[PDB]
Amino acid sequence: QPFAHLTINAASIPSGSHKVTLSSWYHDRGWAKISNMTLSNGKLRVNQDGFYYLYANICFRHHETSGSVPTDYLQLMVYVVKTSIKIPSSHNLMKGGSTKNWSGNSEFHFYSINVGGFFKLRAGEEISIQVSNPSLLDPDQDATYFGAFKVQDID
Amino acid sequence: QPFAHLTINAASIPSGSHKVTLSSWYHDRGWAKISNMTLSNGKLRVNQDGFYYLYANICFRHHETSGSVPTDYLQLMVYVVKTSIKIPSSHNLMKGGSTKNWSGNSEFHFYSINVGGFFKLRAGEEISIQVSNPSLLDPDQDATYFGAFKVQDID
Amino acid sequence: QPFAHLTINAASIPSGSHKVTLSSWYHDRGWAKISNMTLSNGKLRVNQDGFYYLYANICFRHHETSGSVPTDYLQLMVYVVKTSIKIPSSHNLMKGGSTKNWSGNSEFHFYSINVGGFFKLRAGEEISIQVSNPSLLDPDQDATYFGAFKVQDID
Repeated sequence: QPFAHLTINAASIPSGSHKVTLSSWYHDRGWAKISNMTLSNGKLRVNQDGFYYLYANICFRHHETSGSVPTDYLQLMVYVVKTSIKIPSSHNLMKGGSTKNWSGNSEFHFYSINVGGFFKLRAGEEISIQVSNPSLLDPDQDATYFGAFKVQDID
Repeated sequence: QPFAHLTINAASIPSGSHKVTLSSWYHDRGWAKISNMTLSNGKLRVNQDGFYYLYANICFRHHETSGSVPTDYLQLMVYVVKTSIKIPSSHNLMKGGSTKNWSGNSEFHFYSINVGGFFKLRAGEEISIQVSNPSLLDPDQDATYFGAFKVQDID
Repeated sequence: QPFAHLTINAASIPSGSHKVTLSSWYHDRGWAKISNMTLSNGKLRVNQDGFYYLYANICFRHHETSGSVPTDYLQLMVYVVKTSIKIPSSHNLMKGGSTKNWSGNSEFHFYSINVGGFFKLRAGEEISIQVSNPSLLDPDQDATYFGAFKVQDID
């Protein structure tokens, strides 16, 4: 059946704090795997109609070593958006995150966000991840990832 | 099969820090959907025996614009409860949240909670959502919601 | 079909700001259930090949009355590690948590982490839960737990 568990590809990540779309994932190394669905530039396309469970885990971390956060109070957000090739429309399925104060002398800072839900998806619909502060992302495969798996055929 | 994904219905929502129940959800608009189960005043009633995966996502936001938090350090909590007929006692299945300090001249504030789990549910049982500070809820369907779906037939 | 939903057993728990493995769980009392898979010292061992959805929920809490906090900035982390019989070496599957400041003041402090994912598991593999500051764990079964359940046969 259709499913996917993609892990962050640190090698490519735009610096900044702007809400961006992460488009570098692995589908073969470690826990990364993908059956049926295809991965097109960080976009997880659906090739089979059905009701899937979509989930994402995003880890953020700051180490004084890397320098200092670009702002005392910052927004650590994750957005699970859905697009389509058949239609240029865009939609948010899930949102999660929180504003966190990483100002000070605390040597280390960390914060993760989880999010999931049951959704109805049509072949052609694409799923992508949007986050803020992508420079603060934890690159480990067990820290940052998102995926999906079909539960039952569509009505 | 049986499943459900319900999105918060802001129009019908009170206030106060005390832990209240959310009885206003959609089941037809946008991602809101429901199959088999029934939506009775925020009480998702089961209509079939089996193992369901129960999940919920509650977003919270605030801006000093509205003065300051009720109590400097406030508690943002979500409780997934199941009220059964074979003995009408409110039972807690899952709990998540945290204490945050949004008081004082502050910027915008946001924080989300996600909870989920595998459970055994007998036809007739009802699932509801209880939260504190419901006045700080995020109305968007991609921020506040909850649901469930059948995984495998029961023993 | 295989599946499990383990709740914390507050009975046997040490104390210390170090990453330790939790080896005390229930599989009968309340929501605690386990099918096929076995529970051996907090090590959920798989007895059937396949794709399972692994998840966990950990609640942390502290009240000023219980004394004083280990420091200022403490790490509340959770780890869903997998150990192979072929090689007891530890592999992280999922990670979550955050660095929280519970010093200074405030009556109560609470914070939960949630993490979930879809994984490929071979029979004889063991899934365990590691956390930091286990002395701050919330003993209630709806506040601390972790489970697993098969979604589809393996390739």
